[PDB]
Amino acid sequence: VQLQESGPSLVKPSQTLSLTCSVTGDSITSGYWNWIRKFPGKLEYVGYISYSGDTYYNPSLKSRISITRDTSKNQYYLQLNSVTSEDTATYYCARMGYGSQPGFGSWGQGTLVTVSAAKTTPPSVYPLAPGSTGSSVTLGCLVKGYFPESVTVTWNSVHTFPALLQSGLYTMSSSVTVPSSTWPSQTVTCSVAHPASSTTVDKKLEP
Amino acid sequence: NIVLTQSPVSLAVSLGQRATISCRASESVDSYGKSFLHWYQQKPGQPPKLLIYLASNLESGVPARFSGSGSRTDFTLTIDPVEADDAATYYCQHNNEDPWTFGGGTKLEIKRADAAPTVSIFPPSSEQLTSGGASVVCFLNNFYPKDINVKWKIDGSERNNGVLNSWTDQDSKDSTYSMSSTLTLTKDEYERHNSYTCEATHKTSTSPIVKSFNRND
Amino acid sequence: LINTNGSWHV
Repeated sequence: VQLQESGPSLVKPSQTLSLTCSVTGDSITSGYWNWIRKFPGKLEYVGYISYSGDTYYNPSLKSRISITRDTSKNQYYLQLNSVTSEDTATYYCARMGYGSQPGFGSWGQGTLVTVSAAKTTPPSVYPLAPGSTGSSVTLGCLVKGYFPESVTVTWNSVHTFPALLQSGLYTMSSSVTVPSSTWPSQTVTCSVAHPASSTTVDKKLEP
Repeated sequence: NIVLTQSPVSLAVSLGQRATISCRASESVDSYGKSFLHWYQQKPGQPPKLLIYLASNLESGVPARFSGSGSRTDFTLTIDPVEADDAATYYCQHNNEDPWTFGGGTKLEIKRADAAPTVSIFPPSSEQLTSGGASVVCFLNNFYPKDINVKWKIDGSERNNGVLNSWTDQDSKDSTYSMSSTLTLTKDEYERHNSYTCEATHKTSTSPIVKSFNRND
Repeated sequence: LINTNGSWHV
């Protein structure tokens, strides 16, 4: 079985958050189909829809949530009304078995939803090349001024530095170390994807 | 309410040793002769992974370096032998009755040999300078232990304002850490000084590791 | 066992 979440990256306060889980390799007419979320800091159970369409919700969310399904599409859905900054989290879908396999055995990769009135801003990507040579060379990219999270940096010996928020915008960075015999003689590029702005910046490192 | 209290908050263990983590429930999580208490591993950027279910059953596809015990209110997860790939947060969770809840997590650190950072300094890019800004960056890569402090000096004078420091999670292969330090200035401030230095204080040296450059030199 | 309303039963 494989699960995959989809939905928006950014939702405004007071609006309804709507997420979809697309299940492949197994039917949702068996098992329990769950939603779980992880806050920026904590994991919280959200609820399920069963093999027969019955639901179970976290009691602190029961007045704002709805879990529904479409067995013909093998999809199930989460609706969370009247969202606030407290609903910013990574949302996961997960399968549970019955009494003999009651753990969350299969999970989707998760999707980060930010609740904010701020606008989506794509990143500026700056190359990090040594100033005016050993057996190895470390290069990097500085990814600044974007909102909301997340970005993925691909090179094409890597370190991904987690983003930090300052004055409403995120900054992150990434480093790569390669043999000095492969750069600058061959191309080294950092590809920075920002799904929330549908933008990718592919920056070539120049000496 | 059923509250799952894990212990310890964090722990550091050597490769090959037996590590044990506890989960204490405020009320019993048993029913029908079963303990509806399960354990997960979670790494950054990944969903949790089920290790153990029903307190003591190994999840299919997980290597048998994980085991669990306990019943009613007291449970233990054992990792044995500890491997470098075990650097992660471990959670217990129950589903015995409403409300289903998770523990708060235990962070597992892998002990390894002390290692000084590899330090690299980078001047602002021509692209950023064209926009009126100037960020100077220092990478401190592949060091251990995690405790390291970076100090920026502009013309030999310490600068605290405009600095952002970010650490990686522990490396799953070599058990080191890395961190990035960015000093952000205006292009006008940057062009009023010549010497830019990042100094790294760590237990691996009595004196800090210093990397520097001189603007337009 | 099956789950209903968060609890397991036969």
